[PDB]
Amino acid sequence: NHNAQALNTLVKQLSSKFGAISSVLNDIFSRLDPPEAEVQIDRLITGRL
Amino acid sequence: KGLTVLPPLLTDEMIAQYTSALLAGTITSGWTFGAGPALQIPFPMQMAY
Amino acid sequence: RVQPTESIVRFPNITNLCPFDEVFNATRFASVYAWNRKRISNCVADYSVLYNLAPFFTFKCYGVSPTKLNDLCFTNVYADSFVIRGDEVRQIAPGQTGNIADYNYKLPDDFTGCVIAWNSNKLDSKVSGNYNYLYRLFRKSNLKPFERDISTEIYQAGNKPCNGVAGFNCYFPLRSYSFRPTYGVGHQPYRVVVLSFELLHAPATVCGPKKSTNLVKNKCVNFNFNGLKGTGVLTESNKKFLPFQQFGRDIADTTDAVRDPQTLEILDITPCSFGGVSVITPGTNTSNQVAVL
Amino acid sequence: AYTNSFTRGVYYPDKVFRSSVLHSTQDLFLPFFSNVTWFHVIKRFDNPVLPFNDGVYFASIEKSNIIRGWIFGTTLDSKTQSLLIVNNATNVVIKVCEFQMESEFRVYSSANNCTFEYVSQPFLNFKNLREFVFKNIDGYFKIYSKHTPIDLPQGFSALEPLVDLPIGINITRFQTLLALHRSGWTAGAAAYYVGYLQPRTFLLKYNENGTITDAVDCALDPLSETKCTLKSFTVEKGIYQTSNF
Ligand SMILES: *[C@@H]1O[C@H](CO)[C@@H](O)[C@H](O)[C@H]1NC(C)=O
Ligand SMILES: *[C@@H]1O[C@H](CO)[C@@H](O)[C@H](O)[C@H]1NC(C)=O
Ligand SMILES: *[C@@H]1O[C@H](CO)[C@@H](O)[C@H](O)[C@H]1NC(C)=O
Ligand SMILES: *[C@@H]1O[C@H](CO)[C@@H](O)[C@H](O)[C@H]1NC(C)=O
Ligand SMILES: *[C@@H]1O[C@H](CO)[C@@H](O)[C@H](O)[C@H]1NC(C)=O
Ligand SMILES: *[C@@H]1O[C@H](CO)[C@@H](O)[C@H](O)[C@H]1NC(C)=O
Ligand SMILES: *[C@@H]1O[C@H](CO)[C@@H](O)[C@H](O)[C@H]1NC(C)=O
Repeated sequence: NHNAQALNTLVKQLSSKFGAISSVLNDIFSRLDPPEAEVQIDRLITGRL
Repeated sequence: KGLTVLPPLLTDEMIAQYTSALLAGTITSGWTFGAGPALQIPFPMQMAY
Repeated sequence: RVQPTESIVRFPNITNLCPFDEVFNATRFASVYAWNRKRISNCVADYSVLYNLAPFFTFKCYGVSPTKLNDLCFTNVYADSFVIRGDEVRQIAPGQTGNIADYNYKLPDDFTGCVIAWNSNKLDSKVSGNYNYLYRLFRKSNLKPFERDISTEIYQAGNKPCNGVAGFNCYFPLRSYSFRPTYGVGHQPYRVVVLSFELLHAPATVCGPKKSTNLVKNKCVNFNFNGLKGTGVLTESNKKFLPFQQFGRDIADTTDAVRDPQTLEILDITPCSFGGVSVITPGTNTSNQVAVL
Repeated sequence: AYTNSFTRGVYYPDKVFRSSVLHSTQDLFLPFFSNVTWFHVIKRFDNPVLPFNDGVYFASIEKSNIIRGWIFGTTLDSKTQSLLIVNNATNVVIKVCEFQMESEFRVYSSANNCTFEYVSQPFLNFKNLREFVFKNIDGYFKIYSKHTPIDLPQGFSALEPLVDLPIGINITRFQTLLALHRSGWTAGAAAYYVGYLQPRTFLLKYNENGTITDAVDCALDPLSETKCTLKSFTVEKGIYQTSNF
């Protein structure tokens, strides 16, 4: 059960925005220009890491 | 999501064979198998010891 | 990882387009002074037909490219239909001064729209001649942009009271417009329709038709079903969605099935195959042979 | 008059299909066991202007379809555009305009301008229960409806989406439309219930077919909060930390 809980938590954490506009990398890239996109992506990368 | 479960090296059947070996030795050889080569003993005498 | 072989875009069958064809092909066009107004909303607009037809020679678009007109999305499209002579067709442009422009139809300098004009000598001209069309010739002040004046009050050009009688110094504002087949091309009647494109806070109701591509199944392909963008392998799915339901998600919240818009069949989406690569090697000193798992 | 909502008013939040799973959703929902204003029309006639607020849940227990339509507008006058929904046997007409068998329809004297128009197949002992949820979010007006053969019944039903319309108008008030029948006018017994949606978090149980079969309101009671925390309808014996007061 503990192993399943940890794996589920990790997958659910993928959905979390972490303060970014969106949790979908492609959506962020299309909606924003490259500098703004980089800052939002960095927030997502930091949270996932 | 990049999360993978790696199969155990020892299959359940192989573990069962190891367990069967331990049971066979204990029933027939008593405690000798642990301390050395298996030595035959009647199970009632082993219990008496 | 297995990279996607192809890209497929699926969108719903094009329907509900507004009657641009009907307004363009309308048997009778209103006089320039009383220009008609058409409201376009909740429709998909395809401009390919207008461009393809030979008669619509003039397609001057200001503030937006006509080619990308389908790509761009506009909340409301307004179509105004009037017939004017070839000489004064130029006057219907942003920041253009003319008798038609000043007293009949006015375009603001900051106007985002395409003006379409086609010569229609046969339809608007008769051997007897057509006097149905009229243009305003006398007005006290220049019309404000997109303002329609239909007043028939006798113009006053003299100190003496007009009295409602068109005597000397009192002239009817509307002047009959004369069209004949023999008349020169400049005098010849041109049917003109201008499309105005605007964006509003309310969600856009008019947008260009969505392109579609043939379905690919059992292969790893990029997919764009109804605006859902992903890379996956598509397979027929036993699971049956409810009628309203469009796409499905698993416990992990990842999309697992999608219903095709054109054909209502639920298709499972499976991630393209990926795995770790492990090299099984005897010691390099012993040998350089390797096995890969 | 007031009535108990019980478990009624659950609607499908999104088009996503979920099978054999329990999902927590934060959305505008009718609170469970909320108090709902009840209007009875028979001599009694009730047709008041009621504030839309965030959202409205309308349930009508009716025989012979005396209930006809709804009017939604900020001011309900020609000055501001008002959404109009009306129903006749042939079809249902949805119109957005500036508004100031029976052959008599007197909804509006005149319409100054119409931004939008729509037509569709008709939405509609008391043997019929009609449940309608009305919400305006991001300039889209959403109607969710469920019709069940039959106070409000104590049972669970999920309201499927009927239509989504890009009205793009501001709605602050709504008034029901009722039909008067001349044998001057005699009206059969009619019951219509109005409830107001509130932001709430609900745990939705989905069957294999994807229909919602049961729901839990996390804020209704402590046990419900425990179920919300554990994401399970069944709670085993023990002490569970749910929230901080
Ligand atoms: C006009 O008529 C032609 C006839 O071939 C047709 O192809 C076209 O779709 C019609 N409409 C427009 C706007 O060109
Ligand atoms: C869309 O058009 C195709 C024909 O190209 C037809 O077979 C299909 O049933 C249509 N789907 C809808 C939803 O109208
Ligand atoms: C509903 O409100 C009325 C007062 O208007 C009150 O008497 C009644 O007890 C309330 N019902 C519930 C279930 O809260
Ligand atoms: C229902 O209303 C529409 C719109 O007013 C009308 O076209 C239709 O004939 C009506 N059906 C009736 C009166 O049965
Ligand atoms: C709505 O009607 C009024 C009255 O005719 C008119 O003045 C107004 O411009 C119209 N509004 C729109 C947005 O067309
Ligand atoms: C709608 O109008 C009311 C006033 O009647 C106003 O208080 C409210 O902010 C408006 N809402 C929107 C979304 O404009
Ligand atoms: C789901 O539908 C199937 C028929 O496709 C039926 O056998 C089953 O009982 C249904 N289950 C529920 C919970 O409605």
